[PDB]
Amino acid sequence: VNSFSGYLKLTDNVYIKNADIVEEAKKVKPTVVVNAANVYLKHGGGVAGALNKATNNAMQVESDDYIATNGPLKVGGSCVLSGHNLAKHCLHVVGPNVNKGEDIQLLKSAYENFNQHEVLLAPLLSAGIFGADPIHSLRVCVDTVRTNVYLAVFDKNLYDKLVSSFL
Ligand SMILES: C[C@@H](O)[C@H](CO)Nc1ncnc2[nH]ccc12
Ligand SMILES: [Cl-]
Repeated sequence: VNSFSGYLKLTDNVYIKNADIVEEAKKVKPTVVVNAANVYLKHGGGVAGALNKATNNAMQVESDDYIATNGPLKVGGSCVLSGHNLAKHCLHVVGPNVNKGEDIQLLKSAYENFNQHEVLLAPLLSAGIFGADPIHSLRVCVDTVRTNVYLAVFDKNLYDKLVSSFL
């Protein structure tokens, strides 16, 4: 039993809700919140910009030190950093950005990072401003993640579309 509330159950381990991931994280304070990161951990817009803003830019400061030490992530890769005031940990995961020409096949690799954590709050990877089809992202999530994932979909219209089309 966990403290996530109001989610629709899609499969044994995948759940979905129309919600602002920032407000969800502030309420639940999960062990792991997933950020829709880029390889430079530059949290400018979309989920990343919103999460970072909610940390008063502390996420960006921590991320800049991470990059200065380790260099960029790989597309499909991840790193674990602090969750600041939002969660215990933030799993920064880089899905392919279609608006950059990156290989959508890497979306499965991106979701594989979730399997290293028993429970996560997360967005749909490569959706939104990353330019991939969210219906496809949800399908890859369900077919790749085996741990317990609570998906927050900001757009109510898209949420209704994802549920009604879910196979
Ligand atoms: C891009 C997809 O992940 C989804 C599409 O609606 N975007 C979001 N989902 C949840 N919380 C969010 N906070 C800011 C953006 C956002
Ligand atoms: Cl977005």
